[PDB]
Amino acid sequence: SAFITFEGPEGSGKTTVINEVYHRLVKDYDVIMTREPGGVPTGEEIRKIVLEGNDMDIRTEAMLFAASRREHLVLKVIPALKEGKVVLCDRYIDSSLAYQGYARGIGVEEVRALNEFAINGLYPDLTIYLNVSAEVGRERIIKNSRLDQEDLKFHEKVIEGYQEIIHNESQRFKSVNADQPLENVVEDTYQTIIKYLEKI
Amino acid sequence: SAFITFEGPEGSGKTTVINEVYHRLVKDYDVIMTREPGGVPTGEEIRKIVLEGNDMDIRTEAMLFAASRREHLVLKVIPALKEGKVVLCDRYIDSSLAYQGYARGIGVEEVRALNEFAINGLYPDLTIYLNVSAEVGRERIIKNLDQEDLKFHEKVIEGYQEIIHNESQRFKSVNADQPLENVVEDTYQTIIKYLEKI
Ligand SMILES: CCNc1cc([C@@H](c2ccccc2)N2CCC[C@H](n3cc(C)c(=O)[nH]c3=O)C2)cc(Oc2cccc(Cl)c2)c1C(=O)O
Ligand SMILES: CCNc1cc([C@@H](c2ccccc2)N2CCC[C@H](n3cc(C)c(=O)[nH]c3=O)C2)cc(Oc2cccc(Cl)c2)c1C(=O)O
Repeated sequence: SAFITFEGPEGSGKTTVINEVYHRLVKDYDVIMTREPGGVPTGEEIRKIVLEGNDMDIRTEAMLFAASRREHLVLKVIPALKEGKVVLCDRYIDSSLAYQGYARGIGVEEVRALNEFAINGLYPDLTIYLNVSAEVGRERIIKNSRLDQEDLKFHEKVIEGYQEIIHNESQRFKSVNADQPLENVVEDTYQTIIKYLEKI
Repeated sequence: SAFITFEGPEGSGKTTVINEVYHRLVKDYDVIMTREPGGVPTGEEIRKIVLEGNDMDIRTEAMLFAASRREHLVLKVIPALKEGKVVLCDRYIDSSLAYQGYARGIGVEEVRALNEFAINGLYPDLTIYLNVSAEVGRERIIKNLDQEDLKFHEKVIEGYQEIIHNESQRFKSVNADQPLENVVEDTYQTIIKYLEKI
């Protein structure tokens, strides 16, 4: 079994990459694609509170992302890992660290303490970081629409946040150059994963 | 002016909601409510071809919905927006994306390329998504199903969820699992809040 998380800002090609990697890995492995809350009832109820919130306090929001993370981990991820599955998870702890911790300014160490209470030692076996520059990311976000200064600044802070998290911690982390055309990003991600799965 | 579209599967209370919301807004706004083809002659002739179709190829069907969309947009919507009106439109691009693109399996990106040729940059200012769960939706449809109908209804909802997930900025999701009185109220409030910001 393997617990593989995918991290990156919007515009990193993360959705395309997970889907294409899934379609290739399924040939050889019993693989599932998931994201939080991922259909888990309590997590779905938490997701409704977050989405229906009117100017919700950022710490309450962080605690709800963490509660949805736990429910998804306990009721979906852990049972799949027990069945010997390869679990491809779109966003995990590092998303809370980059978004709530860094970009929203709660503090990375504070959001880490919160999320370590939530995951209780269950860190990913491997984390794919889709390393996109703000500029390439911006262009992909514009393309995927129909950006204002606040959106551009928030996108930059998320990227700065991811750079800081990787700078301080890098073992499970494997950074893929997401500035490349998506065909190459998919190939490098697939190769990185196969290399890991073949080391058992 | 404002171009407001309404989207959702059957069983979302969309007909009731748009009709009741239009009845309220018509007291305080220069607003019109329409749907495709909306009486536009070319659109009406296209509608007859779609409705009289015997196992029509899904891509032909998508092109006819997009041709009806253009005629209605050009002859009805654009002139009203030029007069400074609020235009309430029941189903637009997102219906083609969810039904032809996702549920029928042509592909969302392919149906989007087709519809972007049809709308030529005229995306809605605001799209109200009547967010109903498959289960509540099913019950409303029965009140107003075989395995194929149930599966198609679920796919349409999955389709809408995917479109909103990838393009969340344009949409305002209203909880359509609520009694229709509350769905109408939340939609009305969402619209008035938007119109008062510009
Ligand atoms: C366009 C995608 N649609 C959605 C968009 C968002 C959005 C957001 C942030 C704050 C407040 C409201 C909405 N935002 C988008 C980039 C990544 C970000 N994000 C993710 C993770 C995993 C995290 O830990 N921290 C964090 O900031 C979540 C939140 C969403 O709902 C969730 C998701 C997971 C769990 C729950 Cl409880 C609720 C959804 C959704 O429709 O599922
Ligand atoms: C009982 C409701 N009556 C009607 C029901 C339908 C029906 C359908 C689908 C496929 C084949 C045959 C009938 N279906 C109902 C759910 C939404 C769906 N739908 C909508 C839009 C806007 C889209 O883009 N794609 C899509 O799948 C249309 C099509 C209709 O005719 C139209 C409407 C707009 C334009 C034209 Cl050309 C023709 C009508 C009608 O009486 O007007």
